[PDB]
Amino acid sequence: GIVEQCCTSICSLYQLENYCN
Amino acid sequence: GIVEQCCTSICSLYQLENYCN
Amino acid sequence: GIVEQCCTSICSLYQLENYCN
Amino acid sequence: HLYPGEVCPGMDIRNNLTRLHELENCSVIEGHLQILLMFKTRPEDFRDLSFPKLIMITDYLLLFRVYGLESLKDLFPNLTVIRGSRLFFNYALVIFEMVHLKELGLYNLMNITRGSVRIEKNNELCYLATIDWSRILDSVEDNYIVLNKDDNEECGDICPGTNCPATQFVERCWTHSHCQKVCPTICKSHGCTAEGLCCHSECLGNCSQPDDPTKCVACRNFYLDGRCVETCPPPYYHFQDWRCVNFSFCQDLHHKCKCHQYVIHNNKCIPECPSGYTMNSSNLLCTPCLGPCPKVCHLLEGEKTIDSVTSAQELRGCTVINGSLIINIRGGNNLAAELEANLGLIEEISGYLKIRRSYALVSLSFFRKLRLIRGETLEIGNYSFYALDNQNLRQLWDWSKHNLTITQGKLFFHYNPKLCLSEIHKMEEVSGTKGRQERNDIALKTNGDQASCENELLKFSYIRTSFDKILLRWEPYWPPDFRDLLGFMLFYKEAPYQNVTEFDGQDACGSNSWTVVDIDPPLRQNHPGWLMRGLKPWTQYAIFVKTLVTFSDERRTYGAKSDIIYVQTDATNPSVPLDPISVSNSSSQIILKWKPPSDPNGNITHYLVFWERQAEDSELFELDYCYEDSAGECCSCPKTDSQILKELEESSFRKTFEDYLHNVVFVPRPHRPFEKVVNKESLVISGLRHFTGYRIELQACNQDTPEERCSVAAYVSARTMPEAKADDIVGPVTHEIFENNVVHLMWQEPKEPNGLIVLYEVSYRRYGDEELHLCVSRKHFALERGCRLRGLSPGNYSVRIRATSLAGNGSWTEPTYFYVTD
Amino acid sequence: HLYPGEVCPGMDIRNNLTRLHELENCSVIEGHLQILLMFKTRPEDFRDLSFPKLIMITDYLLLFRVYGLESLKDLFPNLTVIRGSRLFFNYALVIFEMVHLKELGLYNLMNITRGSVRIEKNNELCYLATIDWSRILDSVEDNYIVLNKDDNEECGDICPCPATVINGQFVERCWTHSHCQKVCPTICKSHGCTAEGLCCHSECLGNCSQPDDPTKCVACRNFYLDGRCVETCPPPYYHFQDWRCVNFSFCQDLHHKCKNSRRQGCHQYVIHNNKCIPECPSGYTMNSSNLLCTPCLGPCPKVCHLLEGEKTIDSVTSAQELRGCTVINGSLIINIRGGNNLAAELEANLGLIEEISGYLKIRRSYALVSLSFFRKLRLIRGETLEIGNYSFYALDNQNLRQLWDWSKHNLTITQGKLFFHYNPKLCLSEIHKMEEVSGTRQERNDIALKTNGDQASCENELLKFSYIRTSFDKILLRWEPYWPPDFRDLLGFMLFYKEAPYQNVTEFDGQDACGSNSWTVVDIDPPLRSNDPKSQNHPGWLMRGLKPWTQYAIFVKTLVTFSDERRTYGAKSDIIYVQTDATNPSVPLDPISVSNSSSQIILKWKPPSDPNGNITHYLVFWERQAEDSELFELDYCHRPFEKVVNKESLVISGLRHFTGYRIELQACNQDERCSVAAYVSARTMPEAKADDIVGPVTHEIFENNVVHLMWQEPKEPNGLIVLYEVSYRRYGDEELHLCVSRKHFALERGCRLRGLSPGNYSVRIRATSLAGNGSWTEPTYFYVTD
Amino acid sequence: NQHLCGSHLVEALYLVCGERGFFYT
Amino acid sequence: QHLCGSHLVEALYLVCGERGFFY
Amino acid sequence: QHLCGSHLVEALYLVCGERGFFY
Repeated sequence: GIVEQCCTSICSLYQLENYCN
Repeated sequence: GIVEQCCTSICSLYQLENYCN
Repeated sequence: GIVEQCCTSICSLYQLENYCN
Repeated sequence: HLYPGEVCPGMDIRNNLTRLHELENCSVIEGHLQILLMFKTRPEDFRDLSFPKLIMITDYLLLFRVYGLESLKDLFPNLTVIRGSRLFFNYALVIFEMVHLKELGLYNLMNITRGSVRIEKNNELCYLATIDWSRILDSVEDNYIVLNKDDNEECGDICPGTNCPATQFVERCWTHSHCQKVCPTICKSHGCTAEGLCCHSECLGNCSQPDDPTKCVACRNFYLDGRCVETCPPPYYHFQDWRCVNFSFCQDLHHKCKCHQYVIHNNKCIPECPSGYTMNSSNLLCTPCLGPCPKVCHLLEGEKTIDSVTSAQELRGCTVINGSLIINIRGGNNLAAELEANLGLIEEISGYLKIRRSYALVSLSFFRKLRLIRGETLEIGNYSFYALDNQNLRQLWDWSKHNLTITQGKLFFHYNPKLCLSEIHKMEEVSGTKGRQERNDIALKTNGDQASCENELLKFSYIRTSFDKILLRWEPYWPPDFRDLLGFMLFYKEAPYQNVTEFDGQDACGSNSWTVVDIDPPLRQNHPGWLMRGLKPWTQYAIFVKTLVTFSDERRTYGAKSDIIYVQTDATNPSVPLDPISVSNSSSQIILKWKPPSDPNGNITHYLVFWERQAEDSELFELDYCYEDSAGECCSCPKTDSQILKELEESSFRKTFEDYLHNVVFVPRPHRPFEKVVNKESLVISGLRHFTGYRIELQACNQDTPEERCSVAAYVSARTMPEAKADDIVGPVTHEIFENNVVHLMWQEPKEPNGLIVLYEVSYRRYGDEELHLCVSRKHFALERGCRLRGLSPGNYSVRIRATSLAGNGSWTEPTYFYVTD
Repeated sequence: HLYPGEVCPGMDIRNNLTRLHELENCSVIEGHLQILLMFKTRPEDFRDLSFPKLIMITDYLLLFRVYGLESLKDLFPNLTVIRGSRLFFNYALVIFEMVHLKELGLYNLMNITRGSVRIEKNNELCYLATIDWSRILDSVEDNYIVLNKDDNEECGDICPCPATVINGQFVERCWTHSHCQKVCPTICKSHGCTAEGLCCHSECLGNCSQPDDPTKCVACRNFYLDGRCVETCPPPYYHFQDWRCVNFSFCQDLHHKCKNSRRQGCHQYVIHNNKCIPECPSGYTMNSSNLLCTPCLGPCPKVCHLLEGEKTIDSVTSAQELRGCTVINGSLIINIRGGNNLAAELEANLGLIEEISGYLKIRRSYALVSLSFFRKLRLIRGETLEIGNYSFYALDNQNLRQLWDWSKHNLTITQGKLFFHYNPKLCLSEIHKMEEVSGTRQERNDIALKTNGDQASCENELLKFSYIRTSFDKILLRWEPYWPPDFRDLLGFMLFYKEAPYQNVTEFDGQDACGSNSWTVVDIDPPLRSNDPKSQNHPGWLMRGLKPWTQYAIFVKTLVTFSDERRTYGAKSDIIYVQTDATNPSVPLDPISVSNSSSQIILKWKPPSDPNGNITHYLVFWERQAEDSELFELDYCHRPFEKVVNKESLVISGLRHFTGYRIELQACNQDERCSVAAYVSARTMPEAKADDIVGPVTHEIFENNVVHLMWQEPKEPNGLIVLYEVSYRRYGDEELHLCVSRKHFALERGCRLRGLSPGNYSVRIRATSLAGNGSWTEPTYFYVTD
Repeated sequence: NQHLCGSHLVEALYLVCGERGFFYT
Repeated sequence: QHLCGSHLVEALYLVCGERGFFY
Repeated sequence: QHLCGSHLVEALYLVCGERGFFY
């Protein structure tokens, strides 16, 4: 899920703000 | 008509009340 | 010479037309 | 020799052979010399022709497309030195596309003060593998001999004797009947006589007597009235640093060519003024300058139209143009680079400028030195500049890194719908066309149509720097109508200097040096931002942001475009030291040489190197012998017009449907030894055992005082050679004969290790008979502490013992004499 | 009976959910339907409400910004057919801003004839890829689904289902976890099928109750009557809404009720072509004394007055409102963004128009490639004027290539002017043609001759090369001179050439010269003459940018400027594919020959670096090399050839196990023209079984205690033998060794030992070749004499 | 500047009315 | 190009470091 | 492009043919 959108692709700043406490 | 009376400026309160009855 | 005239400031087709008799 | 002939200005002899022989009487061919376009001559009209008078060429030796010539010894064999302040294609001996040429003549060519030797596109040229171009020139990297028939081994070469001096290749000879005299290496700069001795310290090249510059031709010192004179008595000027010619004669040669007119520079009558000089018009002295300075440029008919990168390579070495120019270049990739190279030095345009039908230009950065326009040529209508058919032009040169002033004419900008009127107003005053009180003819109804340059700035709320990532944030910007916001365009580039702006790089079709990322609009609040995808640590980058909005029927933008900032990545651990290379140069010393870290990420305070002793292997003792962006993968890739067109059309469509719907729905009411080096790339280990391996490591540390952060330790193994000082067998060769006639031997092993003694060879000789060899294995040696012979015959025997270490064979022991009895 | 319920008009229900009851007593709802503005309901207010009667809706349906709708199973799930008689932005259904909807509840609707669906700002809805729109709708080139959470995975869309793969998805097809997708025969999707999954009668549409039964069908494809889906109805009944027929009783009743003014907003229901409809078409006139569309004296028009005197069309919805209109008393403006082609639907709805009171303005065109959707308009009175006195307006048009045909259609503008700017897809030819047809008296017309026609081309004159000459990389050509009547406007020519072996080439027409496709431009200077037979008649030019053995598409265009001549567009050459000739085959690459065995050599290489010319046979010569005489002074005491054709490896035969070999490789391109050969050498590995001491060891035991030995040389020397190892041995002592080099060997015809003692002796002899060694001779016994 | 349109206008309108019903055709 | 593994963790930290983050 | 050396003779000889020859 998380790696599917950022490891094989590029993630935006708002994409990396949905996996934080 | 709600976009032809106020879309380029702020919309007066009466204009808003107009689309209520 | 011809090498100093065309190897720099290259000569167009009309220039080469002057040559050959 | 001597020069008894006249001095003649250079002659461009082409298409005939009458002007050539004219140089037979002339001894000094002052100026250029071109030998080309001879296809009427045959190789049967020459049998060896030499000219006594001609001894020197003074600008360049040019040979291009010469037919009917078998060797270079048919014109004159007395060429000694080729020097001057002028050069043809940066070569002193030009041999290009010659036919029937099979040998090179001359017997006096031994030194070239300045120049090179080009030998290209030959088809029969031989005799270039017998003589080396090392003592025939004063340069060892200016010899280009390619595309011949003697490089593939097809050309044969024969020289007198196996004679020709020497202190298919046999000897040092030019032709089969002309030897090449190599000068002894005791002088190294004065050539030598045919006899073979080096000339004095004042002579150069071929001489006629050793240590006698009086009879010398072509000397470092000057020549006058028949001898090499160290000084030139005024007004005599230093003509090519080889002779003296009074001021009168110098200016006479100068005026005669009005052929590389000769001027005065540093008391020398040289026809070339080095870079950074200007014509002092009192004696036409080449006076020095700072940076480029004015110089005439003879444009064809006072005009040079440029419409291609090739058509612009003729403006180099030019500071003040003679006439006007025209620009029509279209297409091309990374045009600004070649433009700034070819003509960046042009400081003044004497005439007008034309930008008619110009294409592939987005910003003008081609000129940095241009500061004044004389305007001697003006387009009818009192105009000093024209611009037209430019629909990609966004901005002109920067106005705080450049200066320009005009003295006449009116500006002209027509059919430029992409250049906003702001730049036009700027140039109205800066151009110096509105400081004269004269109305210029500029069109503002055909310029700026469906385009603008109205933009605002963005303020970065937060910035988080790392050594491999740079996070950025900024205030939430919104156009008058929030729905117009389409996102942001983060533009970034690597700035090595703090002068990186949108005017550097790109500005032309096919090239762009600013990478681009995109950001979605913020919530309708959170600050819009972006985080890098990885970057080089300790690197400075230029960044800025731009806004995208929905354009109206007039294409008026309401976006904001922040200014360029510079953010450097944070310091990280030092990189691994590239190429650790240690070389054992003795039995106790080793020298190391390496390259610094691939990325310093700071400053290397010191290098840390460890080493430990590696003992000798055991098996040895047991074995006896007795465009400018990334395009290989795109996950975010550059944008094109179609993308913008489509996204804007879809945005507009969505908004139309939305407003339609809303209006329908709402209507109003009804340890280990070590060493350290600081700022050094070499280490020397002192005091190491011979033939002993050492595992040396190499590190680097960008920071040493705050923390001991260092790079990975690169390893290398160095096995020193074994000593070769004491290989001989030591101690007396004790021979003990017993009742059984057994001659037991007690010899001592060499004291110095010298590696290890793999064996001990013995060579004895029976008087009056053949010798005998025997190998004593280490095992048997230790068993007997020497050897032991069983079966000796009466008579005396001579014995020699040679140890064998890893340092090669030793030296045979002297013959021991023992008379074996029966 | 197929419709046991009632019929309902088109209502809008907002601010209250207690009006849905009025729709449960009617299984048909004429006109559109609307549901929106529900900001007081909660999920429970919907799941507890089920609707039992709905068969088909004549128009579209609106669902907007509603709370509490979890699925469409609380609505009427028995809907089977949607027609879309009235469009809403060219959409038959819309979904927008749903916060509680997570699934679909319509399991029986499988046919849409008009209209598409818009989906946006719906981040709580999934299952939007299992519908198989292709099978549901009749057109799938207008479905718009953007700005939704379903662009990524939201709910997985799992539904344990047929999972048919038609659109190209192997995901289960369904509408609700427990409600799979309805599947029926492909030839039973236009005649309707049964809920079971079996075919049905060919006179129905959608669902059915029994296979192949027309008296119980749910929906009717053409008409409904007497409890059966009919396709034609007796004349007592008249077609209406095209889904059933109604007897003349109710038609006349409606007509009369509308005639009387107690009800407003209606038209009289006259009977035209056996149909009772509210309006009449051109050529006929409504008379309320007959209840029909009575004939007219000549073609009778319909004066359609526009409210506010202007109506901008951006959808067919606004056009359909003008069906049967001939006179427009107002002005018109049109803009189009995205979407698909509409000219068909446009002409079908407004072609009847023949006159317009105002002007016509078009702007930001992005979906129409022409304006040929009006074929009855022939007169533009232009009564209402513009600012500047124009009677037409073309603003920022980037899709218009031609205005109208000028052979089968005409258009005359009585008064006004014309505007033409920022249209780079429409050249000046169309403008000129139209102006001449309209007879625009000349009129002041502002026309742009530098911004219009920049991305399109109307150049019809042609250029043709006359002289052609190519040898290997040069192309000299000459073409027929073409110059405008004014020989001072000529700006030369543009020779466009590129490397293209494939022939799919498209000539330059305005496209950018900075993208991924480039056309090498060659600017030829302008001769500026009326043709003089003194400096050649056909302009000539040579090209030297080409490379040997390469094909190039080439053509040229004429550059000119015109602000006076209006029919001058230059001339251009035709596309040609000129392949350049090559020279030699090029130098071969990687000539590396390595010995595999000790008698064979393997030669490996790569073809020429340049692909110039046709690759052909390869010729390789070889010759032997032998050791120099210097080796015999050391001691430690024509030519055969082979040819391959287009191969990468060669096996050399005719060798041995020593001596180096000279090897060369040369390629040719003709079976004639060749190139310089490469150079390489290699040595076969040595065989140490042919260097062993052979022949008997002949002993000469003299009474002098001098043994003269004579051994024979090996059967084949590898290069040479610098020396021989002879290790003899006296019983009782270690083995002794003696080196016998070439000198002593030849001298004594083998060896000679002096100083021996009585007793038998054993000797060994080994050879020493350049590589490897021989073998130690066995110990022979020789008793030295005393 | 900011202008009340689209969803912004809808939200900036629901507080004015929408608990007494909206405009009716 | 892409950020994965260690890079992804460091990035989640650089973006969320005032409220912590879960990998 | 540029006529220098080989290319000069090549272009001159190949353009000629409607005239004699002169280099």
